[PDB]
Amino acid sequence: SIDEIYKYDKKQQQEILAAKPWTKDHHYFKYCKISALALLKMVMHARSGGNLEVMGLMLGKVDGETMIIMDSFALPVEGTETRVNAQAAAYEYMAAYIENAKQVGRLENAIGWYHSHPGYGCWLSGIDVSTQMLNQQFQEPFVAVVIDPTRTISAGKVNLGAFRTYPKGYKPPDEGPSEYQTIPLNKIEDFGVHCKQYYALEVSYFKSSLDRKLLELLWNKYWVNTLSSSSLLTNADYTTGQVFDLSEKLEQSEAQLGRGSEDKLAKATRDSCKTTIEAIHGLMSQVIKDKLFNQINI
Amino acid sequence: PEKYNNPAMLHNIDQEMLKCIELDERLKAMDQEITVNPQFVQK
Amino acid sequence: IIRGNQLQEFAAMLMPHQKATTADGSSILDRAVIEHNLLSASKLYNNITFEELGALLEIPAAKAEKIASQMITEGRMNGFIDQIDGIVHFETREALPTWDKQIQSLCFQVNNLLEKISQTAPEWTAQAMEAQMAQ
Amino acid sequence: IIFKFYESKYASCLKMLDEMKDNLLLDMYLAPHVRTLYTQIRNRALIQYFSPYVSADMHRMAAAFNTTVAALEDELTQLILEGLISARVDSHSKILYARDVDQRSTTFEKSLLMGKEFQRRAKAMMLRAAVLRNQIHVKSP
Amino acid sequence: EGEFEKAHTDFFEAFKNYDESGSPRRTTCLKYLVLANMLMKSGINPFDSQEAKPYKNDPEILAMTNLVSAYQNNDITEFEKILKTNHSNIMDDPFIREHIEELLRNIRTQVLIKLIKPYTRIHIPFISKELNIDVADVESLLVQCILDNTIHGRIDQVNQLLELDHQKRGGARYTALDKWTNQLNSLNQAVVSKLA
Amino acid sequence: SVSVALHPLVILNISDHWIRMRSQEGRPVQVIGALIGKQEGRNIEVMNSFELLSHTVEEKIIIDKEYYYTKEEQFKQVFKELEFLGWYTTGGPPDPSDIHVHKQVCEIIESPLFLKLNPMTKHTDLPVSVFESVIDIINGEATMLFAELTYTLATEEAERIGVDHVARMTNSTVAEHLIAQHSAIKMLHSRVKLILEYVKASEAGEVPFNHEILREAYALCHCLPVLSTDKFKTDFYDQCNDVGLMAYLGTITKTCNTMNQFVNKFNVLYDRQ
Amino acid sequence: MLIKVKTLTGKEIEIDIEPTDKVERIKERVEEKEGIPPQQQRLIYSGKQMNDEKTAADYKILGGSVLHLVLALRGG
Amino acid sequence: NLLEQFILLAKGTSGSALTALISQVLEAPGVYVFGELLELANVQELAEGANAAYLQLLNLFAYGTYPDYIANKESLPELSTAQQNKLKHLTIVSLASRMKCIPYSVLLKDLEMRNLRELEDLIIEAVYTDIIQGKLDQRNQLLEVDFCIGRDIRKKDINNIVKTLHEWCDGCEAVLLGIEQQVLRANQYKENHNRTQQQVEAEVTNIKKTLKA
Ligand SMILES: CC(C)n1nc(C(F)F)cc1C(=O)Nc1ccc([C@H]2[C@@H](O)CCCc3cncn32)c(-c2ccccc2)c1
Ligand SMILES: [Zn+2]
Repeated sequence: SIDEIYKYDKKQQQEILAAKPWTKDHHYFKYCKISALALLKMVMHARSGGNLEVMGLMLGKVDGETMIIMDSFALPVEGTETRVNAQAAAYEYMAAYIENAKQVGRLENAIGWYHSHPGYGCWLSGIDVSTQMLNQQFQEPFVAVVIDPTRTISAGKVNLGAFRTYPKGYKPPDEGPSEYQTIPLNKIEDFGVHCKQYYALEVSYFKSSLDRKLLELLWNKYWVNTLSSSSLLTNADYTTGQVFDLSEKLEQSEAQLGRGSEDKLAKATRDSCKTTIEAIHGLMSQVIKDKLFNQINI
Repeated sequence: PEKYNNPAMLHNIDQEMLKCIELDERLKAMDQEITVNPQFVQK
Repeated sequence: IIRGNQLQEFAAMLMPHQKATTADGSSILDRAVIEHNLLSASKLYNNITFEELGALLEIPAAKAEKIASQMITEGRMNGFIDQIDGIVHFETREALPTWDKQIQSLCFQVNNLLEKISQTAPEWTAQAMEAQMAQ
Repeated sequence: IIFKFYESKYASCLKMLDEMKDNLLLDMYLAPHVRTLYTQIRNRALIQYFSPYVSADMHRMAAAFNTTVAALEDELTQLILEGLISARVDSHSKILYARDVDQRSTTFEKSLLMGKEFQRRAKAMMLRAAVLRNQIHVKSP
Repeated sequence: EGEFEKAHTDFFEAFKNYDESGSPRRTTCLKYLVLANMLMKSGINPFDSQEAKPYKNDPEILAMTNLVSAYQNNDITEFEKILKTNHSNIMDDPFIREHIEELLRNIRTQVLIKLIKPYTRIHIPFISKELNIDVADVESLLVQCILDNTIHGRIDQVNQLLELDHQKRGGARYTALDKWTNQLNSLNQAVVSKLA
Repeated sequence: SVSVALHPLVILNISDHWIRMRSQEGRPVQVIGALIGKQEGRNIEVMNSFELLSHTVEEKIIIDKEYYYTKEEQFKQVFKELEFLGWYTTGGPPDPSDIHVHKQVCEIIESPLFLKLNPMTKHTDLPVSVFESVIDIINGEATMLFAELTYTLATEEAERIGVDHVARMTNSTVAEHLIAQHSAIKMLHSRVKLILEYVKASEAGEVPFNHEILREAYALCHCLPVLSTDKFKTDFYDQCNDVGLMAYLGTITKTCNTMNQFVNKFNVLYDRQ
Repeated sequence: MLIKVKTLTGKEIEIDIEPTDKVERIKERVEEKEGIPPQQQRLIYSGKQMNDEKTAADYKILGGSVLHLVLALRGG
Repeated sequence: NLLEQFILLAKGTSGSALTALISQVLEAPGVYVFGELLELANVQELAEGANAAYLQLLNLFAYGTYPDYIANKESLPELSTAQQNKLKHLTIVSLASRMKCIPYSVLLKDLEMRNLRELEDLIIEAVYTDIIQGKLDQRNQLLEVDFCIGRDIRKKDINNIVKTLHEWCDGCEAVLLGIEQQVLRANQYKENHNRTQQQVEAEVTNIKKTLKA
């Protein structure tokens, strides 16, 4: 049944952990499945973080070649993108929360960590890469999840990326798709330097039978918020920041044209196209709303 | 003179965008001719 | 809004001991009632002149202005005072968010009406819903 | 002089500056720069006088700067045209009104002008490409 | 003379020296101590010493204490009434007279700043009525405060009022659009000039 | 009587809790949990919800106050501005066991709420119900019972996007945007057409004449057009012109890029080096 | 004495320690057993981070306990 | 629902009892729509006789206004302060039904109020009765209504209801058709551009291949 995935097999998990097959291979984990509740909690926490960054922990299991995530819990850190982990407050919090959840019925174990990159894409920086490398070196398995709560609102689709790094000294053989991601100027050097040390798993979402029934029952009352959204007002500081970054990139492209990585004008054009398309979508939504509601003069 | 909150100004901006779009389309059309030029295959 | 006659009735019903009044005036109950009246009128007016606020609160216009300014400074209520026109301005209710709220209210009305229809003629609404997909 | 300039006693400050100018002109290394320094000081005083005001009366300004209303009007015009004062004179009631510029209309105007210039330049260079391809040039005979 | 902060630090060090060594001189040193306390307005603990309270409660010398209480409370009427009512204690000492001006101006400035908060356009005669000074004094104080960037507003001289800026618009969007337009202009010029 | 705003995260938490417990124990079993939210005046809003640990002796259920307090400290560590609101359970109509657990919970807060979710339901509407405690005197005896409240689904952009993505789980861009708007407009059309049919059927004569429904239909018809005022029109045109200028600048940038590519190719072709 | 040691991920290590051993001694025991350097290591007992130096028996050896282990990255 | 109780207790009454009950229900606070009482066959039969004035009063309270009452003051029986207040509230609701930003002048003219304070107090009372939700604007002399209850309807009014709902359905259908057409056009444009680019690349590859040989 669909709820079969919700059954936790302690014996099978112990057997898989004790018969680790990921050691012989390196790209062993290729699929990453996320429950509906975990994804929703991650997105709401990243959004409520605001403009700052938030990070939590993820509880799941493994089934052969795929990595399943069932739950996620935040940890305080006072957020504010502190230097790194914690003044030991989060260090106590992780163990305390796991122990408390053990005696209730949350009998799954940690599988990774998630954090937010609000406004500048979904990737692993240098410190993130070092953290994931260290975690995978000792406690295995482990997956990093990066969310973009601002681009999610702006584009209408969730911006979630699951990543896993490579061992020290390992040179992956080509096979780089490298789809384009807009990244500001002040955060481009780190992305360029630390880009071949990790790979992105294919992420899919799942939900239970009761969850599906409840969502299909809830849509009958939730259809209002789609028609009363007005996305052009909630995201204006983000658009202003995007325009500032685009102007700086255009200045750099003009400097390269005057002088004597490659063709920065094309990248600036793609960024401008993305921003303008988002703005026009926001406007046409309001045009549709006006046509629906303001013209039906009794 | 005016504040920019009129359908007339909206139409003016629309006309300017239409002219720019036509300009770019012609640019691309005359660029592809150079692209498929045999002389523009040796270099 | 608590009226002066109701306040007087409550004062008459109250025991003499409970009427704790400051020496300079402005008995505690009357001050609390005036502040409550101002805070409740904040929910009813876009902007109100000093004369009408004084008539509403049954106090002189100068005292009304002073109390409103003190309440605004202390952060209890939101607004700003235009002294030249003698007008206190409460919240603004911008046009586009008002449009969003009214669209939400209209859709809520549609939903409630559909529920009431389906709770009165169940067989008819079942037949209509069944024919809705076919037609 | 410096204290009265700081605490906005412009009439007295300028009067004592004019008193001291005659002795200052006989110096060695400051005689050439006296005129420039005095002009800069007076312009700074004029700009600082109008800083806190949104609608200033020109009679009081003229009285405080030891000049007639007509001379003050001419000086204000010269300052508004180029320098730091952003204001408009009203010579009916003789009042200087601060001018607040709206950003929206200005940006719209400048963007439309830039678009027009860009389109004209693109058309011109398209013609230039055509003539360059066709090899049109002026020969000696 | 009193050369600002250097003279202030010299005064604190001298007063500390005369407190450690000149014990019997406290009878007249306490006035200077409280004056220095209101000049710094940072310690705001002149009554911390419990030994001074029994000698202060004697009614012969209480003008300093009531001045401190009025100054901390930030009310002008009590300060002025005590100053003019109290005699042969305050106005006769040049070392107090030369510094009473800033003392009286600080409370007026603070009261004006607190008063100005809720209003958007407020008359100058109203401020003059509240601060108990003439209209010209109010205008001078407002000009000095506005130039010092302590009061955000501008004076309308013709109508004799002042209007404070409370509305904030989204100018960042238009600044970004201006930057984008300028960069586009420069880039277009360069791209056109490339062909030759 | 307080207005209640619900969040789909709470419903998802409850449903996942019930499904997990059922799968773990082999057979369905009821669960008891706690809610978290914010109260502003008379507006109560729920945001998240964790699970409480309970034991049964004889036929009575007791909540571990020590575990509750440790969880309260833990959640106050993270969500600083959030507070306790009430408890939730899975089942049908309220029972004396529910009244007993509510009496137990009432020793913690003043007026805790009570949420009830029904996993096994046959109706068309959401099985979530919200109750509050009311103490009354019946036949000279003091008993505390339940009063049902009306709740509305709260609005949040990230929540809406996440819920829509989870519900849908599915080659252009305008495509996707317009498809979402289409789904919602379709729901509106269906509903308005069913209402028009009832009204037309009632007018011609097919169903008993109902006055309340017809009056509400008249009130609904009198609500259009929405916000036809001059200030709204000015704001709308402001937004339209702003987006138009942004589109103009984007078009200019794209044309500049195409121009640069053409100039490069022309220089490579028609130059002798 | 011997005390399974469990990390957050779920791995448990069967390790041999003496009651008179100190927290630093257990840390280097874990270093030899697994490989984690004794600075990227935090042991937490009963929801409490031990102040290294403080011996161990004090804290509370009580035989088969389970000291919770969480990694760290020193500075970098 | 007081109207249900009044209907239940009105079965056996007639004549003077009926008129007294009508006066009581009109004066009763809370009830603002009288449709079932007017629908009663006995009440509709009260027309024949000397008590048609009470039926006319009930009709005025169901569908009527204060100017209508003033124009027909002599025929109708005298009303107390509570009934006049209810009629003024219903007049405000009737105005707000068709206008969503009501000026002060029309309200003053309709309700025959003299000073602004009385009118504003009346509007505040109407707001507090939870029968009209809005805000009062003194600077512009406006009352902005966000919500107003639906008043009583006639048998011939339903044509407007069906016409408005038909117009709304037609608008929704037109919007859906436009969305479908726009999606189709965008997809066709994208596929056409991709095909043209692929064809150009293929031609370039063919030219390079035949040139390099
Ligand atoms: C799994 C967690 C607890 N963790 N384990 C280990 C490892 F030592 F075990 C180490 C860690 C761990 O907290 N890492 C970490 C590193 C850096 C940041 C910040 C940091 O750069 C500051 C700028 C913002 C930023 C953008 N991208 C990473 N950051 C964070 C972090 C992210 C969001 C909120 C709070 C903190 C966490
Ligand atoms: Zn990061």
